[PDB]
Amino acid sequence: NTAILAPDGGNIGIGFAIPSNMVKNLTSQMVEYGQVKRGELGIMGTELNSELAKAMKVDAQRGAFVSQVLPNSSAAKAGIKAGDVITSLNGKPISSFAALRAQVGTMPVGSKLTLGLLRDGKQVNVNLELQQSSQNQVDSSSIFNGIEGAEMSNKGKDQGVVVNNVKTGTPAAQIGLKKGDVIIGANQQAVKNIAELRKVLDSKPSVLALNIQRGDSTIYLLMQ
Amino acid sequence: QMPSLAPMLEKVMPSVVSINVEGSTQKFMALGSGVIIDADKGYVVTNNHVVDNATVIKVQLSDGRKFDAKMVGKDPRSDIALIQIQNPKNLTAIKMADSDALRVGDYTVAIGNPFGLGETVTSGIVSALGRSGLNAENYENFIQTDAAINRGNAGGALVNLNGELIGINTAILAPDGGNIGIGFAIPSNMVKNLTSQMVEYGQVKRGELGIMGTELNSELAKAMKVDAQRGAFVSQVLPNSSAAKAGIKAGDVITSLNGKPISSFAALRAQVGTMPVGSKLTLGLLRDGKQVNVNLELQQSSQNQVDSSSIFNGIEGAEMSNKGKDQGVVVNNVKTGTPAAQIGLKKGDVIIGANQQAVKNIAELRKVLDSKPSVLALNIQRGDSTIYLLMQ
Amino acid sequence: NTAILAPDGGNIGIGFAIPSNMVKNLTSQMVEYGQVKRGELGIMGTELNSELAKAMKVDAQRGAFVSQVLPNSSAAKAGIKAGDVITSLNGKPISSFAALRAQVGTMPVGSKLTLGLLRDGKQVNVNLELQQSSQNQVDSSSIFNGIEGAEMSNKGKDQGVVVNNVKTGTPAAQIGLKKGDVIIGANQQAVKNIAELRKVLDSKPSVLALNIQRGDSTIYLLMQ
Repeated sequence: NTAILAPDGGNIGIGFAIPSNMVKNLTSQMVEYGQVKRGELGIMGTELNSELAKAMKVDAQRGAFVSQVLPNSSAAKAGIKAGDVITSLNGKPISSFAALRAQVGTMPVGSKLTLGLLRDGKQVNVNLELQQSSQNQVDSSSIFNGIEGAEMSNKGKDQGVVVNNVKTGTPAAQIGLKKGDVIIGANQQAVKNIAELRKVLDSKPSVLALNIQRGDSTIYLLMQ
Repeated sequence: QMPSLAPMLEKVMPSVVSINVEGSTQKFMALGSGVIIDADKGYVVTNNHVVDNATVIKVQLSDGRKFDAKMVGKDPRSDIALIQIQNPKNLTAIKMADSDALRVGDYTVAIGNPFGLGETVTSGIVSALGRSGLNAENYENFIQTDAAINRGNAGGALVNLNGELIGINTAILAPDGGNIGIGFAIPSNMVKNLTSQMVEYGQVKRGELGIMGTELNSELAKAMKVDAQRGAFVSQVLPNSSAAKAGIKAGDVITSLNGKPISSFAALRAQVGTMPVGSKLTLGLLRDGKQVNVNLELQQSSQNQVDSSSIFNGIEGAEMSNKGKDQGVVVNNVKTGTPAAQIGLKKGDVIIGANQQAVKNIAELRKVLDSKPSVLALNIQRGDSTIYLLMQ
Repeated sequence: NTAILAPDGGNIGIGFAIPSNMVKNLTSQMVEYGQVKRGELGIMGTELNSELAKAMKVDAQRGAFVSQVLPNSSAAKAGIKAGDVITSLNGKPISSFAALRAQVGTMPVGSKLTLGLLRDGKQVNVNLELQQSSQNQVDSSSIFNGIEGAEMSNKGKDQGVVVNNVKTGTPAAQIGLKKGDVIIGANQQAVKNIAELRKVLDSKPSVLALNIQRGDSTIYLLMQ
């Protein structure tokens, strides 16, 4: 259970809950890495309402309308063309674009799926492989609790935490935290990903000794 | 192996629809629900307060499809309006249940569009029968339910476990516009009468018994020495009324309508106030401790209905209504500064056609207007003369 | 009839009308394309008054004085040099520069004409072929009626509408309209030029589904 439509903070008969299949994906991911590695198909879309369906001559009042596919994206390689209507994900019919998004947006990079297409009145079946992305996640604040600054995320296999983009007046960058750094350990403990990093911080040291790598050099950032 | 309303709902949901309205009286948008009553013709029932004063009404099915609908009937007193989907294709109608057989302990599921979120189904039980008093001038014999009902739900369905329609959700007691466990719906037997009437005429031809009454409470029953704490107390019968001819005398307690016991005066009113002129009914009386059975024939009336505004949408002025058999629309009473009378509309006129089309009653008249001409050429009859009133 | 010199909006005996030969050109063009494809000679000019004619030693008190010809322009190739006086277009004497402009500015790209020149007291006759141009025409507002934004125009043969230059805060660019786009269809109808595009819009759809091409990709822009 997550939220409720409700004027005057009082239940009115309308409540919402994230379905369990999403919890089972998003969750297992977190267990094994500390964050969710988001995969994308690489298509731009929009809800396929009845009006747009007339303009586009498609017998379907619901589904995901493909506005355009990105170059060198999974969808591109699979053969999805703009002006396509996605109507089903893995056998399952697709309520709308929002669901389709939430569905794959919950799957891990590399998952093998199959989309049900509808181009020019003809049914279509394609096989895709979720790929990388540019997911805006885990900010230096979600792991440091208060240290505004560059965003962070895992890196390749368990290769350590990477600092995405450092702002400017953000406290994190105010301790030598520069974008491009790769936290590979902390307080004499190896950091393969965000989970482990949060483990060292869990013990609550007085001084956090970050062992990051800038270019071809090993350096150390201190904290308190 | 798990009990569920799913199976019944898979069949019934296509029958319910969401309604979007655009009007003016100042521009406004409103939203509610409706129930498909006849698949072939695309008739959709709904609260009159949802589509009232609407310049444009669009119906959206559960599958996504959108259609445009035009009005065909609307009765403010009972709050039931009947619209019709233009170009109905592959619809599902709901089958109606007999609301007189509902009992308080019964289960109910309500279907509709709360806050435009979409087709929402919520459930509960019949909390009470015969509630009335919300708006003392209207006809009300509401079914009360605790299935969640909020804004958007009006015009939606209230069905029993078998999927049959028992009512149309209309209103909710509720401080701070939020459901609290108390919702009301017009029972289905009323919808089936008020509705069929509208289909065949454009308005409801109201019949009256011709008696003055009041709720028969315990106090009045002592003063009047009657063993009954509920029922309709006859204050006086009108001269030359149906009740008069039947033999009903003042100081009578009506206790049953057609075999069915009568909760109160309000119900009795709502019951017959929903039947068409000429219907044959039988009342259960109680005069001076003795039971009585009488046969009545609902007669004419002076029902204040269909104003020149409900058919012209904005043309204030004289009220209108059918006339005898399909003889055309009659203009009841023209006001003074009302726009309608400001185009030559005088009381006593009998619109017998429009734009070279015959007008037998309000339905047909609303048909010519439906096409939306630039100039409406009314062919009315004043006294022994045929005249023409122009509009734009 | 187009306009009238007249103080206090009341006819005074002076009215103006576009001549018919212009209407016959500008009009036929519009019929076959939706806009007028403007051709230019590529010369800079000015009215040749009596004063300038003395300074320039030319026996002529009226005509078009060539200030300079543009490089690689029709006039350039034809042999027109600056300091030239154009005195006639296709046999017809030329009242002034303004007329000369209006004359050719009304002819379609590719028209074959011949100019009467006057360089250093000697008469001259040259043959020209109106060429392309940079004509500022049809704005995204003349076809969308209210959609401020990039200007548009035909493209080559019936190849579709091209979006000239998108501004910034203009509503058109506020729907994904970027300069360089080539509207090649709308609502499942092919758009060869502005006329056809205005045909789809004529039916007045609820949602306009533009099928444009950005670089080597086909995309779709939605409207309402």
